[PDB]
Amino acid sequence: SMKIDVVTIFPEYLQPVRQSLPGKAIDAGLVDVAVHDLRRWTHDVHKSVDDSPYGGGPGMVMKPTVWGDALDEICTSETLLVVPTPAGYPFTQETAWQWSTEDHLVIACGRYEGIDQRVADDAATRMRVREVSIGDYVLNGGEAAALVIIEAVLRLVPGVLSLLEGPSYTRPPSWRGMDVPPVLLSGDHAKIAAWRAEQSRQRTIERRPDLLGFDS
Amino acid sequence: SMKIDVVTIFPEYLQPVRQSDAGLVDVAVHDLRRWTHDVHKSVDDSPYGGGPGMVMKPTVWGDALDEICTSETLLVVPTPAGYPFTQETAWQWSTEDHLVIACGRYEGIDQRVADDAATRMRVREVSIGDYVLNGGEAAALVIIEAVLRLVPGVLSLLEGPSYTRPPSWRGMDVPPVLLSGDHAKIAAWRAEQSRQRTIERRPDLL
Ligand SMILES: Nc1ccc2nccnc2c1
Ligand SMILES: Nc1ccc2nccnc2c1
Repeated sequence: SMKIDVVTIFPEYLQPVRQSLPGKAIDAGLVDVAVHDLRRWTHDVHKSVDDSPYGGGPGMVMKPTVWGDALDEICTSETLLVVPTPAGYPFTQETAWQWSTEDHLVIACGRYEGIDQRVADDAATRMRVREVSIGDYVLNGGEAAALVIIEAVLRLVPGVLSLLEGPSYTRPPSWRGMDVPPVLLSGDHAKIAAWRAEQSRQRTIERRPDLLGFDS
Repeated sequence: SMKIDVVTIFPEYLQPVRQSDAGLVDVAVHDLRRWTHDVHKSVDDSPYGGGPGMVMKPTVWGDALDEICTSETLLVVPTPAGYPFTQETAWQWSTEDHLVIACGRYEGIDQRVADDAATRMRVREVSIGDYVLNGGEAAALVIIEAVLRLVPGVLSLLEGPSYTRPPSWRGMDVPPVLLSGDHAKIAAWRAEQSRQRTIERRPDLL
């Protein structure tokens, strides 16, 4: 039984949560996901969540006042506050396993430019805070990163049921003149294991040499 | 002018991205089950050579891509076994006329689909990261967003901390250098902040 709160200025964008793995998890009552519009915690008539950065630079920074009020209401001392950001620690499969046993995740989604640093500083006096990057590409905002984190974590939650995977095949055994590798049809568990290992080796060394401790 | 076609068994998943309005991209989402052959609308089957999970059927994907792709298409297949998707990749793809993104489950699509497609068109199998998702839909979302923000009209080292009003909040002041009006010094301070944060969070970048 896990609770996930997502805070965003684009709550309708978190709707893809409702299908696939996360939707089934919610429907089965293993997790509850609640999405909050950040502007709920604004008090000016224009619902302003951002302002220009001190020191200059392009873009805007999300205001600490609004985030502070939001997180005051949503978070407790047991909360794990997740802040997706291009400047975060890497989010890995190990991170996913670690967070899969948490009672309460709060995910704060900002734009790329980011949230005033003092929000995370202030929250860390009260709760555990993790700023993480899902990758070294650039998104407009944290919302898509939130969906990725949620999907990676939820599939590891109890109750929701190295080397690259090599190629996989299914019926029919010949298709457009391309045959499935005969060893896979042979029913020889040993030779199949050997073949799959060799395929995975070739693929990892070609596509992800870093996984085996090589350059690039 | 970019066209993106996405093929998925969860078409609802992708509808929220389609809302940017400028009309410079077209993003179309297609339900893979449109191309199934049987009344049960089967999209996957047991893997040859045994093992857990299911593999998506070549006959179904073959029909879908035949209808949707042309020789000009860049066929993107998100997969944990892919080449890394990077910002360099996003820049490259941002000038393409036609991307087709084939979303499959973790276990993947029969390899003959991509192998066959690669005899007629460019195919790119890519991973958005080394965590495991159940399906490629979230990865497609990440890819679409990273690419489209580089298409004009939609509008190293880590970035260090940023600050805005008010100057003092809950007992913490904005670093005074940022208010100094010494812009060379501010740049140096930010560069040192970046160095420190990169060392701490992403030493791989050095
Ligand atoms: N909040 C954000 C904004 C953009 C991002 N781009 C890549 C990875 N994480 C991100 C988080
Ligand atoms: N098609 C898929 C399925 C799962 C994934 N997990 C991580 C990265 N890419 C993925 C693509």
